Amino acid sequence: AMGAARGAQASGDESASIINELLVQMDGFEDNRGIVVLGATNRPGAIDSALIRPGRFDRIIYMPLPDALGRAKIMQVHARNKAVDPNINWYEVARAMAGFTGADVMGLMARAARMAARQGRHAITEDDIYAAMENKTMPDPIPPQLRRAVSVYEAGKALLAYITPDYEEIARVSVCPLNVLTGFTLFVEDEDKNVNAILTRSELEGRMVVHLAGRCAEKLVMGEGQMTGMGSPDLFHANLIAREMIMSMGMGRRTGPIDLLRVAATSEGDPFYYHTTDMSTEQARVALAEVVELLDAAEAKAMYGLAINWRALQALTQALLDRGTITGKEVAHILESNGVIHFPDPY
Amino acid sequence: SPFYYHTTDMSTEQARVALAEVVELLDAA
Amino acid sequence: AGFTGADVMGLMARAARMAARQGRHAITEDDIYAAMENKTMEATLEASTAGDGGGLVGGEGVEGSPDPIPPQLRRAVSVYEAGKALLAYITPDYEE
Amino acid sequence: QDNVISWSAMEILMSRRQVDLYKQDADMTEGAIAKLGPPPA
Amino acid sequence: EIIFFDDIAGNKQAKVELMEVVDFFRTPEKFKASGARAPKGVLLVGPPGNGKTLMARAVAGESGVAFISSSAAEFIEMYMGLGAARVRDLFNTARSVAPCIIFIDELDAVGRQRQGGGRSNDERDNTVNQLLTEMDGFEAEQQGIVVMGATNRKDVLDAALTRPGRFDRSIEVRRPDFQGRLEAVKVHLRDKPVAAEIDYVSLASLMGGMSGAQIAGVANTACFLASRDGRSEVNQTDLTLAVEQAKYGRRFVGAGRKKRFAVMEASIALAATLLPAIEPVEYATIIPSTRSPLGRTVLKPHVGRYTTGVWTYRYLREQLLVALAGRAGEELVLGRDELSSLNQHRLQMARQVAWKIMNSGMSSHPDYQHLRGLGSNYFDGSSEPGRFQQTTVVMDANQTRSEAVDADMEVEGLLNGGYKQVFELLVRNRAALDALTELLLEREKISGEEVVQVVEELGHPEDLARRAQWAGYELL
Amino acid sequence: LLSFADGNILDEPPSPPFSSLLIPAKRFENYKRFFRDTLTGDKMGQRKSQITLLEKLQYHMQLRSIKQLNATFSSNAALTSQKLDTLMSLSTNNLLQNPTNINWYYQNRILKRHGQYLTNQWWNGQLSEHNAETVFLSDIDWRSSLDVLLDFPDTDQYYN
Amino acid sequence: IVRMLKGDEAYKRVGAKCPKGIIFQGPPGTGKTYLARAIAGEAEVPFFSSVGSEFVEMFAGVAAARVNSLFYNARKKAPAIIFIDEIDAIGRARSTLGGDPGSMERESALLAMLVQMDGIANKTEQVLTIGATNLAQELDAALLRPGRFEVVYEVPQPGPSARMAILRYHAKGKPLEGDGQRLLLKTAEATQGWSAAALANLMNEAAILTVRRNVPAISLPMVLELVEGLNWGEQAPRIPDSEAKDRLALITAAKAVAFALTPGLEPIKSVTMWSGRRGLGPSVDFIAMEDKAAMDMHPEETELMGWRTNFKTNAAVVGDEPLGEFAHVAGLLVPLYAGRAAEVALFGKDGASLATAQPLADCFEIAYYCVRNSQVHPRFKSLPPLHTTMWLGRDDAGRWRRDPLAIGFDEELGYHKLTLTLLKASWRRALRLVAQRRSAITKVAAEMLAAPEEKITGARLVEIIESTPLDDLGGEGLDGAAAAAVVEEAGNEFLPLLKEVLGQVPGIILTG
Amino acid sequence: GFAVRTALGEETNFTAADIKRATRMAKKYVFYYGFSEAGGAGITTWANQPYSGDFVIGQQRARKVVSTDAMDAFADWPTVSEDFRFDAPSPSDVTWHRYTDEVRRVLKG
Amino acid sequence: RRPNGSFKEDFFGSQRDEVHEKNQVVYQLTRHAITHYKKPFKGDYSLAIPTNLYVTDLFLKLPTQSISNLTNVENHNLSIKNKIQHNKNSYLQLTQTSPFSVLLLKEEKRLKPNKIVEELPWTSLPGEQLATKPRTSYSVRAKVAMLAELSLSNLSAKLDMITDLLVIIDSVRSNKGFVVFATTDIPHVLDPALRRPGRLDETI
Ligand SMILES: Nc1ncnc2c1ncn2[C@@H]1O[C@H](COP(=O)(O)OP(=O)(O)NP(=O)(O)O)[C@@H](O)[C@H]1O
Ligand SMILES: Nc1ncnc2c1ncn2[C@@H]1O[C@H](COP(=O)(O)OP(=O)(O)NP(=O)(O)O)[C@@H](O)[C@H]1O
Ligand SMILES: [Mg+2]
Repeated sequence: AMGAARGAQASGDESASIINELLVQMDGFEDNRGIVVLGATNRPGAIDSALIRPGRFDRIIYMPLPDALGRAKIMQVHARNKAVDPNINWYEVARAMAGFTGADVMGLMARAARMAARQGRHAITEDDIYAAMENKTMPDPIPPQLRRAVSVYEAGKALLAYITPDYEEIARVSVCPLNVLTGFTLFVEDEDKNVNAILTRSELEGRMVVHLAGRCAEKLVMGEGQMTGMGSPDLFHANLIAREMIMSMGMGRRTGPIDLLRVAATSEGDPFYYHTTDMSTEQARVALAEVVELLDAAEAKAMYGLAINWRALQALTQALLDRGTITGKEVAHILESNGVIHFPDPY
Repeated sequence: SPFYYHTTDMSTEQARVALAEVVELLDAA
Repeated sequence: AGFTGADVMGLMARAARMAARQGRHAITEDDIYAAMENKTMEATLEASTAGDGGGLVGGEGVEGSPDPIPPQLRRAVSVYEAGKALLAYITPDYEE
Repeated sequence: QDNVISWSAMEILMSRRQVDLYKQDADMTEGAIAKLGPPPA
Repeated sequence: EIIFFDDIAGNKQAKVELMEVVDFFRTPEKFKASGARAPKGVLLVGPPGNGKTLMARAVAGESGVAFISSSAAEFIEMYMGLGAARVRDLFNTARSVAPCIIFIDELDAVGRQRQGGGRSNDERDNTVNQLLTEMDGFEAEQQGIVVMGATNRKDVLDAALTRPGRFDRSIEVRRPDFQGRLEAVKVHLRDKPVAAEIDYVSLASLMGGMSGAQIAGVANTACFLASRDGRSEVNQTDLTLAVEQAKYGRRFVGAGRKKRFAVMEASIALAATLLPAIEPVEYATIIPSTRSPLGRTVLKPHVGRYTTGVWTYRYLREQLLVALAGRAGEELVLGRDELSSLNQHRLQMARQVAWKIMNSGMSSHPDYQHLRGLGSNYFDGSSEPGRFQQTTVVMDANQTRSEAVDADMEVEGLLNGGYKQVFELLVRNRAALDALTELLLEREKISGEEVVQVVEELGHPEDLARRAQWAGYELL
Repeated sequence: LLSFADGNILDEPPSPPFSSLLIPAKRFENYKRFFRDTLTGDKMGQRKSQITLLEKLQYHMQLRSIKQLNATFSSNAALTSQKLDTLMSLSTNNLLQNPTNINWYYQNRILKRHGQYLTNQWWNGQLSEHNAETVFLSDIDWRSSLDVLLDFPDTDQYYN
Repeated sequence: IVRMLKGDEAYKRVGAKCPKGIIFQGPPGTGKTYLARAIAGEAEVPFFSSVGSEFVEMFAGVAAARVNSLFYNARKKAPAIIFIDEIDAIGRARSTLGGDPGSMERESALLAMLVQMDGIANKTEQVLTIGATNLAQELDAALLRPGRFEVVYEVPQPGPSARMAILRYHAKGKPLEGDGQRLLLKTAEATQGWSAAALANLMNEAAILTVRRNVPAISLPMVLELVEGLNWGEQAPRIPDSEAKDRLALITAAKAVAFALTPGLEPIKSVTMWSGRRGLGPSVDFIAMEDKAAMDMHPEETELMGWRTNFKTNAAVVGDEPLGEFAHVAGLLVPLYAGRAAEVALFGKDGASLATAQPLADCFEIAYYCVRNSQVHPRFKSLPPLHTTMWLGRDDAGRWRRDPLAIGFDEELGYHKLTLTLLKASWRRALRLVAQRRSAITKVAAEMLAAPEEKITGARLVEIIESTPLDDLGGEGLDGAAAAAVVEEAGNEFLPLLKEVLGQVPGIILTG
Repeated sequence: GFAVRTALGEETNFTAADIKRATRMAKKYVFYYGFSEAGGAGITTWANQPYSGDFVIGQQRARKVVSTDAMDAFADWPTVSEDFRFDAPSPSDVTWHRYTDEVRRVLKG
Repeated sequence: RRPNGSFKEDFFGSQRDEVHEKNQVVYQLTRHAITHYKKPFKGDYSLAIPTNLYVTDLFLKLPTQSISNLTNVENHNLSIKNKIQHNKNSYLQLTQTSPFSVLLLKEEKRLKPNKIVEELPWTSLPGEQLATKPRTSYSVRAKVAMLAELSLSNLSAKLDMITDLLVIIDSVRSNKGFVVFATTDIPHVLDPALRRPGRLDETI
């Protein structure tokens, strides 16, 4: 409010004078022993240039959004001067508070207090917390063959994501939930993965195979003439991996160590795009040959990895056809109780 | 205000001839 | 050619600087010619080096530019300039 | 395993039979189409 | 001045609607048994000149209540907060003098969308929201006063302003109808010394397209020219001239340029008369107006096509011929070295026709004939409710690199074969062409009956045979 | 440093930063529409522009709400609601299975289009003025002759 | 909150504190002022109402003194309620540009507003503040900081049940024909996208009308015409009779009959000829969400319809063998060629009009999807899993880029000739369909021309299509030219093609 | 330029200022006005109609009207409203060949 | 740099200059481009000599590549660019009540140049409902008009200051006993009227 930049609402008279006075007091004939001016703001770019020069205002400290443990500690420390439950475990409650800030946590516990008071109880219970979130808020339609196709697709993809060494763990597998025409296979997201670690060749090929798994399962169980176009994003990602292995990491024996692709991140649609290079017909054909070889080999390996697990595949697709939705533990158990065969890991 | 200073929209069959003439000027020099 | 009075006075000040750089006090004629050449080379050199680019100047010490300008790379500039000046001399009606 | 790579993308990702059957639906001149498939032409 | 409803002309619905409000205002007869509250605001939308003011004065008079009208010309000012001040002033004095009728002009110039734009909006919309807190605002009511506003376009007004609850009723004021003009012109003659041989039907069927202020101006020029002429009255011919000067304008043209005009108009008229798929001519002039620097040939508007959209293929070919006929005739008469720059826009129109034939799937290419246009069509809203503008995108994904050459070659074949065809047509009928151009040169304006008469008595026999074969058919 | 004018419109004038003319940009916008609807899609991996999950959810919610009004006012809820919102939570995993794309065509080329019919198509070139721009800019009116209305279309744009 | 503000005596027991400020935001016509007056009436406490525009005037410092006096005397008579409607004109975000006095006074009033409202640091001060805006994004973030305006509430536009409740409340005291319940239900499921003020105004105008036209109570057709004419405007006149209208009716009937014979489409509600709008002509209309709920169909039923096996929708039956998102989508190309095919069949190329050209000009996009993007074309299902159609995203300047390996893919794989093969097959199909259903199209046209509202209903159209027999393909009025391309001997099925291949190997004997 | 070349005996850059002007006019002779013989008649499939000088960010000077180039601009009738502008689809670099060849023939004659 | 262009006589037909003046401009331009390369005070920080631009592109940018052999792209592997102007190996490493509502709707309502446009149903949304939509999101005309207005208003805020700057810089050589250092980063975007002798010649 005072630390606005020049060209502010003045003519060189009021805000200019108060800035010059702040300077003279911080710099000119300072006797400022022990004195600290602990200014506070939220958009530090707007502060004048003359104020952040060395000596005047140099240390800048940033406060980020609290995390699960951060907001959990916030809720604990706020529970001191109030009549909250004598003992309530609430870090898992903090997980339901994703994307919040400390101010919103204060407001939510006040809303919980009001919600308990509305219930006439003088002791705020745990459900009031949940109650907050709730007040801020306010046969078979599907034919048989479609259910069969989607279920076979998800079964193939989950099976191969299970037996592949060093893949993520399945979190849920659902086929047309709530009769909304859709199917998917969620994988559990972790913060443990460090992206700075390099990608081996074995890991990339494993991902390619996992992506072609569902299309290959459809082709194997139902036949070519019944294959739909629902497995398109997996196809896109398989082709993306296969082009990056050849044109961006020099893993092709015929192109060599030449760099022709460059991932890049957008200014923040999608998170990324690419930088390409204009190739001639000779180079482009030599690269296309290798990309095609990689994709064909990946498809063959997927077909074998599915064909040697036919009983587990049958059990899994029947479980999906009768239950509609499965979690990770249950699919792991269904697969283990039927003789699943893991791929080796040579390293 | 890939950098390009000139621009042309002549057909390809006239661009061929024009560039051949430029090239033979340079060769004579 | 094409100069004004301001250009002439600026050239004379630059010539004083160029006479200092040779251990003299009085302006000679070659100091005026050197002033012209220096004006031009300054203008180009300042337009090339401008960012992470660079690659033309050759005496600053940093990685891109060596210090004493290797002699094999000076023989070549001498050959270049000798050929260019010889051709400009035997061509009728060229500038001087 | 192919040690000679052809100038055309049709010949890379198709079988010889498929090419001889499908090459008439391409968007190229006749002198180009006559260069694909069985060299009989 | 005091105005009544019958002093206004036409707008029978405006009357009907602005009548309910009179009934609701002075004599609340039945609306207690109905149960209906009174509408508070009325929005009069329409083009300017159709008198959206004297209608407000008429409702206020026939209802017999105070009428404090003020435009937004005194509402636009840049000093600190004075707009909202004058708004509070008008509204509180209307509350004090209640009941009342607050009519306001110039609403589009002030009631525009609230957004950043310029600096003036820090003031401009300020006034606006003061407006917003006077119609509904707090206080839950004042009396139920009627607030009426005149604006040209409703689509430009703020969203909060046009909402049911601040402007209950919305009525349109279009240009006068046929009978609308019939009545509006005759109520405008009791203030004029006029004769008795006046049949308003000719004027009503002759002044179609003008606004009320233009009819009043027609009467004004009639009276002034009657004064400047030395007479005491105005009869049939008098009005006819007045409206003919108000519509078709009133500059020197050389006798060398005049023959170009004559030749091109005569050629267009001869073509459109000898082609069995084109409408008959209605009049052909060579007198330039203030906006069209050459002659004009005008055809009878066929209502069928214009209302349904059934423009066949035959008709499009013949329209191509008609578009090239002008230049064909110029070159036939004045020699090739005298082609002029008068047929630039007719050439653009012929290009339009030729590309529409290709892009509408009427081509003769086998890969194009009844299958495709040229590219992908995308429509966009124009400056009106029902107007859409078309766009076609053509890329490598729909044109195969050697269908571009065919599109060019066929449009070119259409254009130039059409030119040759119409040129031979005019060659065979030279006599009628010269007769028409002489008559046009000597009369400066002709009608369709003279054209058809001349051409039927001087045309080639075979062209007349064809023209007679297709004479009865409605649509072709 | 010499261009050869490969992919573009032959002669195009400059744009507002230089010339206050708005036709090239108006055509560029339809160019971008064509790209998104035919070639690429809206995210990497889609066959075309697709109806998202957020919308498949909103269709379900509208139908649910209408079905409730009806039955309830004429006269198993919160479970579907909570699981439907945790379904909404995904909204970003681009690897979802959408087996068919006919709903896009049925909603964008039949319901917003050739289910209807436009009636202002063409006109004969012989108007009261020598143009259509002059008529549309004229002083009075020329779209009135019963006195039915007779108008003319705007000129079609091409962009190749 | 007003039970807590007025001697809570039970909320203080759990320390639940009141919010020091509220903001009501939402579109216009939602009910923010009405609601303010409601809480005032039930508030029984001093209620100070102002607007964010009365503050600035001729001179300087006056707005600050005004908000100072307001907030001060409000603090003097505590506990009370302040209500500044439309703070948008006073609580606007401070810009960085503009050296005009108006900005000076406005942000000075803003500063005073701030320091006063956070001037409740004496927690016992029970002054509550409420603002109402429809321009919530223009507010300065210094206002919405905690401790000043803790909560904002959004007033959404009403859904179906809320609309029925509003039309119930605003109908007490009016005469309603017969059962008012069904009337309210219909107009609640017919006024989608409306606000509350609009529904109130709709009820008032209806009552005025009843009087105007001598009717005791309000019926359903009158209120329907009311809501329609209020949505769109006046009701344009019908189309004058001509010979052009006969051809228009014929092509629209051909489009309808072709829409009713395509397998796997939604049910057809009506076929109109009038449309009462300006610019628009005839139409073919399909059922909306209301008829879906009344019939109990899955919301996305037209997608599932590509996989059912034994059913019937308008006049098309599918039996124990599904369509496959290729036949299902490429079935759309026949209703788009029906008008042009009717014309070319009855008149010849001279009869091809501009009326039938706009649908026809939108078939290359559908066929291009079917052949290239869909990835279910029988020719490309048997290749390695290569993606020949890849674009690698846009940069911040907004320009796309292409898979750099794709030199010449669309030319060698042959997408264009395949698309044209699809389009030509579709054209021949449409010609044959139009030549067979000639009498049906004639009768549909004649019947919709001589109708009361020039409108026919889907059930009646289906009845006509089903009730008349097929023609004989014998050239009665088939233009002579199109009479040859209709006996083409289509060659539709695959088995007679497969047996002529199998008859080349000696071991196989075939039965029936 | 041709006079300078025929007197001096040698090409100069004076030609540079002529051909430019000439080429502009020659295009207007072939495309816009349609005087040539490109196609059998002079009507091509494409033409570039001028735009009004209102679109530019104009200026103001105390000069008279130019000798010809601003005085012969009286025969053009530019375009004024944006929603009635016509622009045919650009030619196809095999049609463009023949059209620019017509321009060349005019200039050489 | 305070604010030639031939695009006026191509498309707008302005042509407000006499023929001899145009010819003179052309003569001087060709001679300047060809024969003033590397000449003192006459051929300098000048953008009319193509060889200076070649040199800056040769020592500052990375090597530019030729055009591509793909279709649907302009000449290089890119699409057409807008008309009005407003580390890691693989992508497997690039995929990681007041404030909530007010800031969501605040950043949602802003103008986005790179959003496509949505289309209307040919029978526009009914009345009031349409008013709930920002106009720039379903009409090309409105969006383009807004972008043009923005660009032009931004251009009109240049307001050259080189005159008074020039006089007060030429001021300080009549005084005595102080020195003035003026530092910058981009000396080529400066105006050539400052680099003239007597104002700012000494560079370091
Ligand atoms: N329906 C009408 N009947 C008779 N005269 C009319 C009618 N409408 C307009 N006029 C005439 O129009 C003139 C006054 O028009 P006026 O009210 O000034 O138009 P406006 O709505 O104010 N638009 P403007 O005058 O351009 O600001 C008078 O000569 C009236 O006789
Ligand atoms: N919940 C409701 N029940 C019944 N009628 C209502 C309700 N809410 C609003 N209304 C009606 O809507 C009108 C009041 O709306 P209003 O108070 O103007 O809303 P608003 O949101 O303040 N509009 P605005 O000031 O333009 O932004 C009256 O006709 C009320 O009867
Ligand atoms: Mg309100």
